[PDB]
Amino acid sequence: RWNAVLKLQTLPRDSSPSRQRNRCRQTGRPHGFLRKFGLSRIKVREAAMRGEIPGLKKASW
Amino acid sequence: KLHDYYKDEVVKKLMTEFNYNSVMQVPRVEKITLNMGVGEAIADKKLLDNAAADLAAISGQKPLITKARKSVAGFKIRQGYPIGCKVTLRGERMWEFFERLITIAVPRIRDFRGLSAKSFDGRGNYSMGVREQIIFPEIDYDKVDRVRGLDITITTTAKSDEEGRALLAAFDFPFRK
Amino acid sequence: ARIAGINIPDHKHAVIALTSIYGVGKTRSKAILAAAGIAEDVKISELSEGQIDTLRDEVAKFVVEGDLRREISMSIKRLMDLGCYRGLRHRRGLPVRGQRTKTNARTRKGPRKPI
Amino acid sequence: PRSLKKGPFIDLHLLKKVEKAVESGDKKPLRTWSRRSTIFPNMIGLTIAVHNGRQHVPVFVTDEMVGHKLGEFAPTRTYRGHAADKK
RNA sequence: CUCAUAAAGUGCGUCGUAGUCCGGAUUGGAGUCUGCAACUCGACUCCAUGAAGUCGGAAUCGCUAGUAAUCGUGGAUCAGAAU
Repeated sequence: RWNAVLKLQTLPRDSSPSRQRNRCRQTGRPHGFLRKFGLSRIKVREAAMRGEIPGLKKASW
Repeated sequence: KLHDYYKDEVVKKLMTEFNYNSVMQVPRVEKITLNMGVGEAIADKKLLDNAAADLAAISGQKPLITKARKSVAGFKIRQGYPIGCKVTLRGERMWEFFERLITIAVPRIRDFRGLSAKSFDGRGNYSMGVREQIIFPEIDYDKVDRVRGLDITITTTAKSDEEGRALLAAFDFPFRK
Repeated sequence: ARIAGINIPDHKHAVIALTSIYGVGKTRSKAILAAAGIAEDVKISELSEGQIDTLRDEVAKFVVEGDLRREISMSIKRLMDLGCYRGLRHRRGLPVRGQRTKTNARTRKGPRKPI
Repeated sequence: PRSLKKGPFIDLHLLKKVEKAVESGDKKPLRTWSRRSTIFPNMIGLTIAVHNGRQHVPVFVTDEMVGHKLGEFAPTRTYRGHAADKK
């Protein structure tokens, strides 16, 4: 929820600055993200196929 | 024994606090019909043997094999086929089989319930629902082949749902709500 | 021989002889025979009168027959009286569609059937 | 002509909390406004309240309910069913 | 380190056609999971049920020595449903 995404709040609660987690930027999924892009595993793929992600290419075999 | 008090003592009491009328009408004699479980279909030329052979142990005399009235109708029926087979009699007998039936052996089955659903609705003839395996004090525990399970009825001339069943729960239990 | 809800397991091994009861099966067969101490390779016609007795009392304590089926009916009636699609699914007498089914639908049903 | 392929629509809000209550079992009935979302596993056993436009109605999610939208179990209109309303 | 148990063989026992734990279909109940989902489309199996058969109408197909019939396993394609 817009409330759960409290990560956006620079100043954390009673917890130390370590409280700040991550949260995806496109979908906002805290589950599996990718620091480098800051996007979730389900967004990095959709963004990859579209080609909106520069330098990124689908590995072949 | 415990059966005479129900026609002189526990009959006026159940007609004073919630009735206000005369003495009769509530509840007599008259024979009580005891039907048998449909023997047709189950098997072929047999069962009739083991029949009347077990229905003559709990009571006296032997059932009679009577046919219907020779009059073909809109159904598969021939002329001269033993069907029904019913025999009911009394005089003073139908009074004890209301004692050794609902006192001992019960509760003493194996998985008896206790709560019964509203049998009848706007009549007098109640209902029942017993399984195939029963344990009675007047039956051998090991020598009877093919367990039999016959229902139990009771004819009454009531006029309302209430005012009745108050006499049934006067000796025949259990019966929770 | 007689055991629970009228069962006639004749000419069979003490094992499956019980695997014919809507209540007990294979697993219950080996356990019941091991608890009562009975050979699983003996026919029902070779079983003593004392072995069957100890087999009826132990198997007696179980859930089977009508009393169980009624519980199933009630379980299908409870969700049927409510506004659950599953309950209406059991009936299937409800509209399978998108037009109405109550009336004007003989083009798919055909001649009016008896109620 | 339904369609979901691999892109189900689960309002990011009613999906983040439903997962938060998964920390240790489930949580008491919740309330959501967007019924456009679709029911899924994580929401099994929980009691989500959909907004019919006036109030929130408790909808006990079930495995058999998975796949359908919350709005499908939240009737908009209200028909008294003018009758003995039996069954 | 794991997928792996190779299946069969080898040794032993059961059985010889009685719907008998032989044969396992079908069906009821419970239940895990891959998957954002599996009512229609799943795999598997706990629990119970447990039929058709004792080599099956008119016709028709593959095969000749480690071959036929039969059983199990791996891989290519592939995020993922490969009888």
